[PDB]
Amino acid sequence: PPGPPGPPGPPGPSGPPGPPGPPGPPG
Amino acid sequence: PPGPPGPPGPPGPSGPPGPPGPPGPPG
Amino acid sequence: PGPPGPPGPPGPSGPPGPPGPPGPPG
Repeated sequence: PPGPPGPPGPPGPSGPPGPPGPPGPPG
Repeated sequence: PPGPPGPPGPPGPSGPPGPPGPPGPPG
Repeated sequence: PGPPGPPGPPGPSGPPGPPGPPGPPG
């Protein structure tokens, strides 16, 4: 018979960068 | 005999977006 | 000798991305 399934793969890539922060306050 | 284990699985999903950046500098 | 087992399952999700850049100036 076939062997058992292999183990899980490695973790995936890092996610994308977050968005820019909010504007600084007006002068 | 049972065969050997299978190969490792594929890489997982990409991770989630990062957090927003900090506020910009004041005007 | 038996055949190999199937591939394993997908791995974990990757870690979060880096923070975004600072926002625009006021």
